[PDB]
Amino acid sequence: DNQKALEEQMNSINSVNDKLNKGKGKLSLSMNGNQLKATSSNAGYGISYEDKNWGIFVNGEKVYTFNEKSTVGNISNDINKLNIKGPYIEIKQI
Repeated sequence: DNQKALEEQMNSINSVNDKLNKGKGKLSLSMNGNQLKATSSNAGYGISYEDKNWGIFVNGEKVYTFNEKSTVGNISNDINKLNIKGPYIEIKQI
């Protein structure tokens, strides 16, 4: 697996946006030490009208499941509660 999560600090946490960032609505995530930062662009919209199952895996532990069915806006409202902190976070679709 990712021993040091070096690759995670390269593309990973940037590309995680690239799945979420599609059109109608999109999601963006960042960190600040032990801080979690999510943003939905277009403020409330979802992908379009499709279904997607997602997760966030701390060392291979899916701590949260969101669906692009849910507007990535309303989802980032959730990302504020869930407050996804380290370590090793794998945010991707499943």
